[PDB]
Amino acid sequence: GSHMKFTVEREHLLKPLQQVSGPLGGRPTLPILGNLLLQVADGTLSLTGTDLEMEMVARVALVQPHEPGATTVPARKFFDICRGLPEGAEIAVQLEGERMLVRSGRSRFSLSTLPAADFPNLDDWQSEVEFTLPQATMKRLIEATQFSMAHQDVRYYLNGMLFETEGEELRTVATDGHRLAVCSMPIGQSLPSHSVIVPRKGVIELMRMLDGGDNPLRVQIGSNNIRAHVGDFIFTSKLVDGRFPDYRRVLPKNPDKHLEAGCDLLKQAFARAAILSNEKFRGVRLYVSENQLKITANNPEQEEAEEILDVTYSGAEMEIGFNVSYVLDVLNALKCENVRMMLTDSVSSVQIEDAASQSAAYVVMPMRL
Amino acid sequence: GSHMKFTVEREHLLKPLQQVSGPLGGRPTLPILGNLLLQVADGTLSLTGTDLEMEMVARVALVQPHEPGATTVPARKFFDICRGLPEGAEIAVQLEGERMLVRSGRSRFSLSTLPAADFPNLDDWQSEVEFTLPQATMKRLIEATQFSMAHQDVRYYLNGMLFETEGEELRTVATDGHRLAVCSMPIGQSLPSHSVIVPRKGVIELMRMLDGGDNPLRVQIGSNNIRAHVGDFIFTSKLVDGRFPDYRRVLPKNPDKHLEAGCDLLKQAFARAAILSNEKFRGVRLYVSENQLKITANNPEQEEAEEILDVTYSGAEMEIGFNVSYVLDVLNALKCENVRMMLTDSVSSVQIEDAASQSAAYVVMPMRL
Amino acid sequence: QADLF
Amino acid sequence: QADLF
Repeated sequence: GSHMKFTVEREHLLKPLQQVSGPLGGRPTLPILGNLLLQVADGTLSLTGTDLEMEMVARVALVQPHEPGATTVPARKFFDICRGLPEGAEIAVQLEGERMLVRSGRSRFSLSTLPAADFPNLDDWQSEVEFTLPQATMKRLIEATQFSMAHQDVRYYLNGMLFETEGEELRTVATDGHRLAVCSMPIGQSLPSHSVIVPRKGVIELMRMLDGGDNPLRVQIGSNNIRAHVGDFIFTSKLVDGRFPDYRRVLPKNPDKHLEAGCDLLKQAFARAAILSNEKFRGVRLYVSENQLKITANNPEQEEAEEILDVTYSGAEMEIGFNVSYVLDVLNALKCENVRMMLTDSVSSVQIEDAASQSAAYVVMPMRL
Repeated sequence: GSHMKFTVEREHLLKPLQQVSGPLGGRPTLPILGNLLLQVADGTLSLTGTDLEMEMVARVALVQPHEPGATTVPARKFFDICRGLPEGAEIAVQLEGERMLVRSGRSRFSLSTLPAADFPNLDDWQSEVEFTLPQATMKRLIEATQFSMAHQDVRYYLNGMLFETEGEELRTVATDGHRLAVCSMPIGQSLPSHSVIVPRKGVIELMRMLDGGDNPLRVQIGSNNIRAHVGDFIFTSKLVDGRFPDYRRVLPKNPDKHLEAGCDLLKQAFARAAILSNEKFRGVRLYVSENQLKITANNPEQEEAEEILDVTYSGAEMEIGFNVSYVLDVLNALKCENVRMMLTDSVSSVQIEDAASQSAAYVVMPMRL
Repeated sequence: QADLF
Repeated sequence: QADLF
């Protein structure tokens, strides 16, 4: 159609526009990536935002009369206009030449457009692996590992999160080369074996689309893309094409020593000792002995923090250095009563878990002190 | 004393440590300005923070045994340690050589110090005017004008807020050379006439020390200083030595035309129109006619916003241009049902105020259209 | 923008 | 800091 037109309640646009205006930024790569694609056809309004690496599509039912067509408009300006109109407003939109008109009451906005024919498409693929799971299960999987992803590393594949299907479980893995996080959850369906890397920005969007309601999450994985559906939202992302490290060989083998302690007391002791750790290197010393943990931190000013804790430990005495931020990131992600630490020696990785659950495991490599 | 020592409950030390240490973050001018001066004498612990232009002193009663003395300790580190300890914790502090030791349970911190003799002091002075007023009255006075203060203007004196005492009232004035705000409140005491400029950072500290409780605020003003007492906290600031503009001569002399409208509807119309105004100049055009206001905005993309409102207006038709951010700031500060605008012509200032109260007035100079 | 003073 | 891999 040439004369796109539609009328819809303000309320029906707000959630779609926030979700679709999300995968965007203040500086688009190309001017058209700062716009949303609007399509009207056969009782549906479609809204699409993209950055060429991922895309978000929302569909809105059109009950009132409308004319088919498509255009693109500045995303943030269109969103701000609709949000800024009063509660219960009705919004009438129509194309007039090269401008998109937005009308409500006696408020009139004329927006610039770019041709819909120039807008990118992240469609044109078929899913190989498909499944559904509760939103809470996806949120739990991402929250348990996201903090361990790399930050702008030269090894591009570490700037992402591995998503793995195996048997009846979905698993996530994140690592930055110093520490690793892994979490597996049952989803109730038998799955083929599949491993893909979702990029950093894709992981952020998958989380942002979770509303906490009872709408199930439907995931589709292709060879170079992943797609997630929740209600009338569809999120698509390109996959990172690389070989991710194997977590099963990164887990410490035959752990000689086992320490167990209250999660919160251990966290608060590390958080206090961190204050007097070196602001760049963040190194703390752990001294483990019979039912005792001693944590010490010093900094270039020669200030010192010392924490002594009662723990359950019966192995050989050992001293080991850690970046205190990597330990705190783990303890913050556990949210449990008791934690277990599995150690080998001072120059080898340590495995940290909830003392009650194996669903999540954390591996932190030490520092030399 | 040579061997300062004290023991205090965390509960009693935490809010005082926040009051004084709050603005000791960032890069201190001198290394010792990053420290707090601690003084122990005759049942009282004094905690002082300064930046040379202002100072903050908190007094904490010492119930448990203590030894007199003084030292300086890094403010933020000392605060973080005390905040990080568990609720109900007892904190034992003592000098040992050139270090300050902080102990609680089996947590031990050794902090670096700088000599108390090197801690800077503000020059002594005497109050010329003194008065008390409720905290809510000070907060109202500051909130009603603070947004009109200049932002790093070459005219240093516009970067602060005028505080004026006259008759039974305390008044604040702020202006940046384009717009002005003034607010007067009754304080129930007959006072002499005094006019001082409090610097930007001093205004911020006066606001920060208001806890919303029932503790009254005692103010003292000297020739070159201002001091505010609330509970066991004392804030002192140097004054800005300059000649502030006179608000009485800036208020429009004979406003011909009077417009009245609902505050919120007017704010929401300006806010929507602002979306399609020039991001740098923020210019909107007002067209006032019989019971009607039309607001228009356009930008370099040639996008246009137009709002039509019903208002109460019976003067001659006129067009006037405004920076929409200056108008929105006034409307956001007027937290009222109806607003009144007093206009003269297109090249002269407008006065805006609550249609019910004259306690606050706002003056905005137009922009050429 | 015109000067207020 | 030692490398995990």
